[PDB]
Amino acid sequence: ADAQRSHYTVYPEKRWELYHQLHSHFHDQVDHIIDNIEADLKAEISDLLYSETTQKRRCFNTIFLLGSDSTTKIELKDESSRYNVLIELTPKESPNVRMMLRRSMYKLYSAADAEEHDVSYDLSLVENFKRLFGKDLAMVFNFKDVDSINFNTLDNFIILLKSAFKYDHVKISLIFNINTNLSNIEKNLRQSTIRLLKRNYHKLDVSSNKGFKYGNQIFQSFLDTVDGKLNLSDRFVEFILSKMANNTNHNLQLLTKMLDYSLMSYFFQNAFSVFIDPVNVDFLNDDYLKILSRCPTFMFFVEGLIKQHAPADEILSLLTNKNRGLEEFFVEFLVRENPINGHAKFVARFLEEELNITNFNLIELYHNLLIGKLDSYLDRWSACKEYKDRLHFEPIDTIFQELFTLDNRSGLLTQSIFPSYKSNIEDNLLSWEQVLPLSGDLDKIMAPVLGQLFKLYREANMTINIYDFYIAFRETLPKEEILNFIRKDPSNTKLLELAETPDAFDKVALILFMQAIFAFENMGLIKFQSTKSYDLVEKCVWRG
Amino acid sequence: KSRHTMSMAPDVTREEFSLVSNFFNENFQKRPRQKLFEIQKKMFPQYWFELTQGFSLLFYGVGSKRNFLEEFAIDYLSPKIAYSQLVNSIPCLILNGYNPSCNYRDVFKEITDLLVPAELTRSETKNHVILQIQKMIDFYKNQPLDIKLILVVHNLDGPSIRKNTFQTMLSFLSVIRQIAIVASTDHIYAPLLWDNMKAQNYNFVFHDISNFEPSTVESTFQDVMKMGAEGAKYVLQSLTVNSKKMYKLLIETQMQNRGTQRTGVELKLFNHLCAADFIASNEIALRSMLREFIEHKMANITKMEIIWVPYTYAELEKLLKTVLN
Amino acid sequence: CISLGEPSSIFQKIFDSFQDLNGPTLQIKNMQHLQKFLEPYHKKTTFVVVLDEMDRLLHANTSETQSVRTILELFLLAKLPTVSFVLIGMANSLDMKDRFLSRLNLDRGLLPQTIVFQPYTAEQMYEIVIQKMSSLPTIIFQPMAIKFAAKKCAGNTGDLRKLFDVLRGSI
DNA sequence: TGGTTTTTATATGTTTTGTTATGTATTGTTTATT
DNA sequence: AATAAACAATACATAACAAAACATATAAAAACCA
Repeated sequence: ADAQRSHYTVYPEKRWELYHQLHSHFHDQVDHIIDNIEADLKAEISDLLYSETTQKRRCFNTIFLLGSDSTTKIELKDESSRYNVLIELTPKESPNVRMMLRRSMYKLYSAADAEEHDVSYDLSLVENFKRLFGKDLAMVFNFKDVDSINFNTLDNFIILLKSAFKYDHVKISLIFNINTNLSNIEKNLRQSTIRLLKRNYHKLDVSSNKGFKYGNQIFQSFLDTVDGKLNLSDRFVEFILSKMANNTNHNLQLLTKMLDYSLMSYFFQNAFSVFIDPVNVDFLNDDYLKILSRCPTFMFFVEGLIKQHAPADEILSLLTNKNRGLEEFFVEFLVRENPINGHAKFVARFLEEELNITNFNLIELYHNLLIGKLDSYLDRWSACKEYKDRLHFEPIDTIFQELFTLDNRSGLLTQSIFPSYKSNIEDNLLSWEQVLPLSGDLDKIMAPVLGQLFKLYREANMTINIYDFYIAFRETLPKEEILNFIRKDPSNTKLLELAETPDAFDKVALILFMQAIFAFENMGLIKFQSTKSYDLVEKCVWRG
Repeated sequence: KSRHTMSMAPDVTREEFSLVSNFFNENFQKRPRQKLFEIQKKMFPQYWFELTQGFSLLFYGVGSKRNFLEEFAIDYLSPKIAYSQLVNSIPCLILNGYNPSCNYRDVFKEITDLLVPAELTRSETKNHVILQIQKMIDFYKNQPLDIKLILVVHNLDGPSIRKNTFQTMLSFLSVIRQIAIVASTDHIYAPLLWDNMKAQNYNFVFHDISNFEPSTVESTFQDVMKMGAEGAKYVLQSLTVNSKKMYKLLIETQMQNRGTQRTGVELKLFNHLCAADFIASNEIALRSMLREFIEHKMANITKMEIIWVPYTYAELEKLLKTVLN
Repeated sequence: CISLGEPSSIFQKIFDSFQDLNGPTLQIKNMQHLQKFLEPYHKKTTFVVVLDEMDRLLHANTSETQSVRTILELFLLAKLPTVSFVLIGMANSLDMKDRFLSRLNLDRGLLPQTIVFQPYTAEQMYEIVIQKMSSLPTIIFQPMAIKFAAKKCAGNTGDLRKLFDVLRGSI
């Protein structure tokens, strides 16, 4: 009723608590690491912004922050008897030379009155700032996304700032937050201005992924938060190797996402999650005792039991013939610490400072541990050759770990996080039987509306004719069902006069065809080439 | 190039189309549709639990999802979360993305009024939109974690929401923990909209919903040649009675010979022909009530001085036997 | 509706029959803001508005952005009490019905009764001129020539008093 | 809030440039003879 | 190696058009002083 008006508002667990004591505790380790790099980035700009006393003293100091994410915020020193202001210029606010000047002079001016306790918004204020506001000026220019701007505007901008170098009560500082590709930037500008730039340049790198000093760190703080109460399987962690390698800019926010979603999967379906604290042994039930039986390492050890002990009268008794000894057989292996966690923490600090190696990934270090490829892991520096015997660990085939583990053995978080998008749509439209289970008898003898043309839509050419496609569409519809369908309702009258018309079938097809190809434009599957002609269209969607 | 064309189709009027369309979309596959709707109903507690983690939930899939979102947001979730925190329930702010009249200023002016005006944020109102939301974000980093608002964005690839200065605006909203972002798109190229910068702010997760809905509301703004041969079909129903006759004499000899240029007639003889039936006095009295057929683009002229009707061969005899007769 | 180009001050001018005072700007701007305005005060007589010359807003700025939305928003009468703002709008060129969206053409609001007025040849307009000759002079000319005037003006015409205003020039 | 200016979206017009189809003209291919 | 003649195969000049660069216009959004 109201849906054509836009944005109308209206004003209409024993398991989960053990998640709640684990989740936030992990997240205290997350954000405390997040402010560490936040304090790191804010520090290394601040000292380098100051103490650089050049001899010519007629040049601005420039700073190239390579690899930076265009969101790096900056704080400034107080530095009394001089105001220090920050101006940010987003490529959305870069239309010309003119408004790049005019908005920027406006942005400092309100920042100037707020600290001060009619004028014109150009460089007139810059010289009279000594008289307009008393203390001197040191402005800084947070160019947020520098490679999207037309550089001749930027090149003409910096020559305008070059004229301000003759007043001696103002200091200029430029911050170039590039995304990447410093060699691209010295190509675009005028070479007369690069020689203006090259007085005191500083190529400080700011990257979230820099030698994995935080990537290996945040996975390490993940491991102790789940220490001894779970495991991480091999097929799980290689997914974390492969998919996180596909995102260069921000691994660290992504590793929080795919790990915490993985932990959300475990608490939501696994019944033995309650038993990670041994105080919860009183919650034991036969239904819990029944579902413990189908563990693969459980039944395999029983196959190991019979072949080792060909007397099986003991093994048959400890089966479901007893239940007290049966769970006592389980809680024998309950407290398995699995020191692969601790052995990782043993070797992680070692090569960090004993051999002092930094170009390493702790996750595949954990993964090569899971197969036994730690020997073929340390080889890539040939520096643990004196230490491959003391850092050695053979991964033991541990038992009952399949109840406390995380793995994408179901393809869940492969699907729900990285969905094969146009694959799952195209699979939905060719098949349609595994999505959908008086008038439903028609449905068992006639396809749904969107999908029935789709099989011929595959079987059509690159650019297709509209009418012959409908002519082919009329072939798929048999005649007797529609007149059985159009005459199904005796209650309505306005439909029934159309129902008795002898050309109703050929009219109801073009009505139904012009509801489906009407609905293949908002999906972008078919594009109407050369509007007001629309005799032929173009299909972009291919199967792959 | 003998091509079958949409002009050579048995056409259907306005009331005839929409009624039989309404018959199918409410009686075609009704039983399996709610049979799907009961199957996916068990996923509703799973969405409630993940949404406490501030996850921007995104729904893809074939078919319209508009009915499904409004059941899931309004009736199910929004009172369930208010009961589980402990009074009016959680305010729902939908965004109709299929409505092209959505701007960035107006919806955010609703947002800061939907959110708390604890300070004089009109002082920072001076493009300050990214500026005003940045002062909203850092304050919200140190607040007690509870959802106070859930917003819905239908058809996120819509004609106004897919604009790039609006997209980045929603990106900064999603990093805040106090608001849950449940949106749906329909495009096949929807993940072209986001880079690793925005999805870092978004942390999207995905779920399939395919009910093969007809998109009743979402078909309204869209148009094809159903929505001129049909345009001048109504003007002739309200004119003078002489214009019917002088168009009848027009349409005869213009269909005496598709309706193209070559079947047309010269201006001089047509003046004499409409002088023959005591209709046209002269050229001016002919042309003035022929400019009315020109002003509503009901006839064409190219060069004999050929005036020809731009409608098809099939259309003019339909115009003959129905409205002229 | 001549000098607006914008749907606010119409809902201001319905307030002028009240001779009162209020906060006008918000109440006349949004669709939902009109709904609060429709609670009467003295004796519960229902109100019907009359929108004169709607085609200036129809043939205003671009269709599906503002003007069709303006057309859409006015014709919505889903209010629950019988006090409803019944529209009577008027237009020149008859394209406007096909311009309506398919939801609106599903028997919604005041769109249906598309009451047209075919141009009166001489058979209803001239007889009004007869009754507008209530005060009759002696020689007001041979009235069959007036009938001759009506028959041979009705090729392209609509206003016979104005086409009597060309008789008033010849008189 | 409120008017005013500036940018954007939508819409159409202008000139240059590059592609394709086709009827006619050119050019190659074979065989006999000088 | 050259000439001639019949025939087949290919290239060429231009017609018809498409599409991108280049250009303007105005109502609606959007900043923006105030």
